[PDB]
Amino acid sequence: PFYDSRPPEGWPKGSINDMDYPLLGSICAVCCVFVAGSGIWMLYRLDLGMGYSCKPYKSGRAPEVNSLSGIICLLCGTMYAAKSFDFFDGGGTPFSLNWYWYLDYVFTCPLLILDFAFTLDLPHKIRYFFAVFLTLWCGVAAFVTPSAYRFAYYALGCCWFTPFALSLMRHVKERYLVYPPKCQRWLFWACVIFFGFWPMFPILFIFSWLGTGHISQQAFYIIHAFLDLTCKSIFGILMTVFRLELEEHTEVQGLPLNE
Amino acid sequence: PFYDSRPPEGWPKGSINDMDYPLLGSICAVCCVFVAGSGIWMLYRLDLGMGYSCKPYKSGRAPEVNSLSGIICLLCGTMYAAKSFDFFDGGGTPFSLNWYWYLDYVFTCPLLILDFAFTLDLPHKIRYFFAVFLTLWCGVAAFVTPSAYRFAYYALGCCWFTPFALSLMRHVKERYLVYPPKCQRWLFWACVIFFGFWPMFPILFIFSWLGTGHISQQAFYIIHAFLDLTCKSIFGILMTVFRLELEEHTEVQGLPLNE
Amino acid sequence: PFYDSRPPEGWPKGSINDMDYPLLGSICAVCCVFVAGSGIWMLYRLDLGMGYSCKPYKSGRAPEVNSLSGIICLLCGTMYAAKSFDFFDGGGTPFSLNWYWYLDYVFTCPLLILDFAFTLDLPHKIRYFFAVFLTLWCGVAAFVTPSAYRFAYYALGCCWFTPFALSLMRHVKERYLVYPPKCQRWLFWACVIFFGFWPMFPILFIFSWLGTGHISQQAFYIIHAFLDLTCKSIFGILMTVFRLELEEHTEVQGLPLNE
Ligand SMILES: *C/C=C(C)/C=C/C=C(C)/C=C/C1=C(C)CCCC1(C)C
Ligand SMILES: *C/C=C(C)/C=C/C=C(C)/C=C/C1=C(C)CCCC1(C)C
Ligand SMILES: *C/C=C(C)/C=C/C=C(C)/C=C/C1=C(C)CCCC1(C)C
Ligand SMILES: [K+]
Ligand SMILES: [K+]
Ligand SMILES: [K+]
Ligand SMILES: [K+]
Ligand SMILES: [K+]
Ligand SMILES: [K+]
Ligand SMILES: [K+]
Ligand SMILES: [K+]
Ligand SMILES: [K+]
Ligand SMILES: [K+]
Ligand SMILES: [K+]
Ligand SMILES: [K+]
Ligand SMILES: [K+]
Ligand SMILES: [K+]
Ligand SMILES: [K+]
Repeated sequence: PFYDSRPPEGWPKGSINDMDYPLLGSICAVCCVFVAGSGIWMLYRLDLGMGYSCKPYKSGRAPEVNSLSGIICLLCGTMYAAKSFDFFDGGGTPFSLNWYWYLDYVFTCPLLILDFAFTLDLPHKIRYFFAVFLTLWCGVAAFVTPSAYRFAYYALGCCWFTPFALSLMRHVKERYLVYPPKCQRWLFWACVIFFGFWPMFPILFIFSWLGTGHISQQAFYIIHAFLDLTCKSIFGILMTVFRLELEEHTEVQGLPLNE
Repeated sequence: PFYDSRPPEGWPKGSINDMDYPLLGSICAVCCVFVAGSGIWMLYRLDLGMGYSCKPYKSGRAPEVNSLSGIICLLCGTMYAAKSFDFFDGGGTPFSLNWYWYLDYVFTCPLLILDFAFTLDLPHKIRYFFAVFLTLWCGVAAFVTPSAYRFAYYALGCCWFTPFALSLMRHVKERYLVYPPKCQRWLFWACVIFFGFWPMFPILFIFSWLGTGHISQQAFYIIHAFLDLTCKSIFGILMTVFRLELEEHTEVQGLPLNE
Repeated sequence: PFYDSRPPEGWPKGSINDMDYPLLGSICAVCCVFVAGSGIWMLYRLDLGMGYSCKPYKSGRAPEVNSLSGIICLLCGTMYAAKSFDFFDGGGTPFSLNWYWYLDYVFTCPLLILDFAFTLDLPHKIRYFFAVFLTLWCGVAAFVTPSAYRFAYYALGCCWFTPFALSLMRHVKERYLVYPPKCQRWLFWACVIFFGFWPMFPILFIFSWLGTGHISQQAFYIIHAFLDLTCKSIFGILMTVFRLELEEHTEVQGLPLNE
């Protein structure tokens, strides 16, 4: 979708693309390594077996949806490797995963909510998937729109995230009482990460360079690198641990849920 | 995928983009509101229960594929909100869902045929999905190609829609005798909308500005807004009512199908 | 995603796009016809019945995943029809499926590995799908990157294909002993095509115009046309024949597998 490119003399001084590119490339490389390693660990732990006792799967293989967390983390890590390649080249690279904001998210976050719904057996998985998909596409549209109508696109996204976040929460509550306290301990932190950091993105939009202008694009890249390290890597680790505790309770010990 | 933009002095007079943009923006906003409200109603009615008696679901949740109609309608409504944003900005907006014809359809219509197949238990759901996908991509290619080879792409699309429409019809007939007359009443109008309005798009191509030149791009936008009002909103409402009648016959009353 | 176009005077002499376009268009048309016909034959044979005796399906329809091979072949054939349209127009066509290398593959090869996993009941189908997806996107990034960092993207792809190919092979071996010798005969040639021709693409990258410079873009197009003739058409035919033999062994004759 690219039309712009880095000028032969470099990015104009004072522009939003006049950024510390070696630093952002190093940060993206570190994030890539961490998130890819976390996803590899989640996949390996899932293949180890059910629960903390590593009870072998009856079919000999893990459920396919259970590998969503590791796949999302590895995909995010490879996206961050591409981002580091783009940043180390000075930005404006033909295959830039940094240029179009939230364009890389339309692959990870719908999958992330799908994994969250599959782990918690949340209803309307397709509805949540498409809600997150449309919210992220509204964000991409707002970030590529140079006029005031971007705040319309933002608002359109806010017309999707506000109900979805209000719906999911309620549904999550209906599941929260079902699970044992040991699994509830990890579910609490997964929900904290979700309902605390997902709302951060729309708030960070307001104070970005296309909002009040308080956060620059470089600071935006750093903040979103930390957010992806939290929203994908740490959230996936917490989902893996919650799944291990649930399998230990229900499959290893044979105990029923509080439903 | 964008390269062109609205010239600083505006669209050249007499060009295909010299269009009544406030009117098209208002039409797109009205279509967005109507289709999004219809999709919200479909999802709410699906969550109400099975059939006209609103019999509660045994699992407590509706089937995931049953929410396809409302999801398609909400996605189309948000696409039309984006279209109204693009039109009210004067067109040629970086995130324009109006520029590339049938590009927005590659998300709605494959899902639409998937929903139709799931509701009627039609065979080869993946085959129909990919047939519609390839037909719409051939249409996008024909609309972005400025040479005569666009009529090749159009022909390629006609090499996909003609068999598919001839196949689906036959398969639909095999299902039409299965359902009771009350459900057949809604199935008749759903099939009327399908086999009447889906062929309209290739016919409208012939008389468009890249065909015979009788229908301008503004008139094309209005006609396709009405078509999406019929093909997505009304067709989804008819699918919801047919599903309600089928659930009343088979689940509420326990009566069997005529198979 | 297009920004470049064929210059009004034509492609500059000596450039990578100064190619024999009538010849490439004819080759692409022949490949389109062959692959589309092969996919049509696979779908028709699948609809005929299970095994060589054409035992009717109990549900009256073939499994949906069983039609993946024919769908992939038909999609590749239509992509090659579009490629022939682009080449016959002189290249640089707005909807060019030839410009961005491996961009058309991100639709066929993830589906190809999905079909291979479904036919052989290979574990971690989603993992293999996403591994191939990310490998192909790394290839697209390497082919659109003009700097040395393309060899980074290539390396990133080599960081995905090398484990996946090493994993799938092992998993394939676990399935190879399960199947009878008659099905093993077709599985051997399917695995030969896979593990011989899939590694060819990264090797062909090294000697292409963005590598050592020994293979031109025209020769690359011809070689990849033959590869798609082998990797999609012949591999799909071998999958269809292996499925027929497996259904004859297990469904027609009722014999069990060697598991
Ligand atoms: C790892 C990345 C994650 C979890 C990204 C999440 C993204 C969102 C919650 C998106 C938020 C937006 C909307 C609420 C509308 C306005 C635009 C966005 C993209 C900031
Ligand atoms: C709500 C939108 C709908 C139902 C769109 C349907 C689209 C088609 C039936 C597409 C038709 C085309 C072909 C038959 C080939 C030539 C190009 C098209 C896109 C006009
Ligand atoms: C019909 C097309 C097929 C089977 C294509 C297969 C593609 C690959 C095995 C891709 C290979 C690549 C990597 C190993 C990384 C470097 C870039 C590629 C695209 C050459
Ligand atoms: K799961
Ligand atoms: K996992
Ligand atoms: K990007
Ligand atoms: K970005
Ligand atoms: K940017
Ligand atoms: K349905
Ligand atoms: K619905
Ligand atoms: K568009
Ligand atoms: K349009
Ligand atoms: K246009
Ligand atoms: K299969
Ligand atoms: K097949
Ligand atoms: K292409
Ligand atoms: K190509
Ligand atoms: K090229």
